[PDB]
Amino acid sequence: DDWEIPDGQITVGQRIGSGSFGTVYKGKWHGDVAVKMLNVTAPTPQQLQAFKNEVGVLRKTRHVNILLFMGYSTKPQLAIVTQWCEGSSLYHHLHIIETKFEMIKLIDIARQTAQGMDYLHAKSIIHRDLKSNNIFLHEDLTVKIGDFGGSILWMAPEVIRMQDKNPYSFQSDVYAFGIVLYELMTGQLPYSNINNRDQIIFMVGRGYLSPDLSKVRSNCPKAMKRLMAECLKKKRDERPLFPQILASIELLARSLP
Amino acid sequence: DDWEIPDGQITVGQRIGSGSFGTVYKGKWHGDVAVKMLNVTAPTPQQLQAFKNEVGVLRKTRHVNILLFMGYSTKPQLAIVTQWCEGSSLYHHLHIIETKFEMIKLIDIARQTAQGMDYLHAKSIIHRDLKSNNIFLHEDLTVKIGDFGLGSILWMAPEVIRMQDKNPYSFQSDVYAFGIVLYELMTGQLPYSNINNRDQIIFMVGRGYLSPDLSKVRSNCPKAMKRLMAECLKKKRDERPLFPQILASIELLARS
Ligand SMILES: N#Cc1c(Oc2ccc(F)c(NC(=O)Cc3cccc(C(F)(F)F)c3)c2)ccc2nc(NC(=O)C3CC3)sc12
Ligand SMILES: N#Cc1c(Oc2ccc(F)c(NC(=O)Cc3cccc(C(F)(F)F)c3)c2)ccc2nc(NC(=O)C3CC3)sc12
Repeated sequence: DDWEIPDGQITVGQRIGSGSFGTVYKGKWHGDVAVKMLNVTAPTPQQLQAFKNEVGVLRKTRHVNILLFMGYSTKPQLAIVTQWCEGSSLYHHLHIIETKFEMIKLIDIARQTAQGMDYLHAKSIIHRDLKSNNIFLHEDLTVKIGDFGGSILWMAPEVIRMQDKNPYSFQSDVYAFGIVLYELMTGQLPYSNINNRDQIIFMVGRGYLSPDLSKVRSNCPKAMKRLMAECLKKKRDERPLFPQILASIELLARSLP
Repeated sequence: DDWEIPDGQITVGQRIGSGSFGTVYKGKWHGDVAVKMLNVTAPTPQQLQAFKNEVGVLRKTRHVNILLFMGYSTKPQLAIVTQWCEGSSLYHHLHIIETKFEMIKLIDIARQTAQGMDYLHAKSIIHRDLKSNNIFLHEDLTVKIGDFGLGSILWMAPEVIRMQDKNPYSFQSDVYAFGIVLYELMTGQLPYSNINNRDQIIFMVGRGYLSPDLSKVRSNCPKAMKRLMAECLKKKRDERPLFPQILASIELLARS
């Protein structure tokens, strides 16, 4: 197999987001696509490597809850093509336009996000940057995990503390997931009463700060609230893995009207 | 670079349908999945080849309007795993529960079907059995093209019916089938409903004596679309347009 797209097939439309790791456009290639591009003439050795690394990961994935990789181009410039999601990121819903979902729906969104992560961890893919802004709510129904991009609020202590050359683990992604659950159940970002990034870093690293779980919706089930607490445990080893998380959600999910 | 699924991760659930080209079960592998598996002790060389061809083809696809292939196992038995689709086929909507879609959507369904078919043909895949029961309307708003078995004469081009050649299939026979599907969308009906004899339909379509009655299209089906249908249904292969042209024609009247 080979997913190279011949040149002059992709038409590039309106810009969507810009930053030196690439530029994202809405484009046309057998319908609507998203197109990530490097905006330079001659790319560096570090950018070329990371492109092959991104594509190497994406082509290993085929699942409804993961943004569908469609192809790449290098011919005119470096480019990665994916499906074009209609809708909004979770972040956009929760913190910009402030959509208020029914509890039944919030739990579904959670289940799907968990479903997708289960798949990645089964493939030995660690996401490293899961957060509400990299979860799209496709056609207002299906979750698509992607990477639309540091992001401190979703970072586990052992990552914040660094120290270790590789603090990332399935359990770090679980912690990130735990902060997403917090966003879903409270409709808010954590540590909203603190306006200083350095302190948040220092305090989370040291264990003096945790998300305030009393801010959860009144109709958020106890079972869910306990799942949060376990995902957000300050110690890696106590955090559950996605198979158990998934099972957990599905038990309290069916236990509802 | 490989898609094999280790033994015993798939839970085969309820049986959906079963012909001698495999059996389709609803299953569980990282969520709801469809599982088409051969139900035999020991596969024969040409069964083993059909499997490899089907897997070979599915793994060439990554497009929103094509059924998402997820993996295969040969471990306990030969099997192919795809996404599970929610809802029902276009055939079922049009001819069974007789769903009344607005024209806005019928055209949208036409567009998506064309979108996926252009993808296939760009990848050099000829479908060979395009028809409304092979078009799933997923969550009631996305077209998923595939094979949803459990032959089919109403979608066959004249050159296919005649069967003069070892291989009469082309990009243009897929276009004709698409053309018949446009007829279903735009009329709610199967073609040739006034004729109760299968061999006669076979004969006359083959000969050019019979073709779909375009006057049965709904009154608000725009003239561009009737005209488009007519070109897809032409009896000479070479006079039928290819898919980029179809996609372009539909995208034109869509926006207006
Ligand atoms: N921005 C944006 C954007 C978008 O971004 C792209 C585009 C191309 C890409 F290659 C990527 N890269 C990845 O995600 C790859 C990746 C990296 C790390 C881990 C993983 C994994 F999860 F798979 F492990 C995957 C992201 C995609 C669709 C899309 N649709 C939009 N629609 C709207 O805004 C309008 C409707 C309102 S915006 C938009
Ligand atoms: N039957 C079924 C079925 C299903 O079938 C599978 C399963 C595995 C496979 F390998 C295939 N193989 C192909 O499609 C092969 C192919 C041939 C020609 C061209 C092309 C291509 F277009 F891809 F090129 C591909 C088909 C998939 C989902 C699904 N969901 C359902 N839901 C319900 O029953 C309703 C109650 C809710 S039934 C169902």
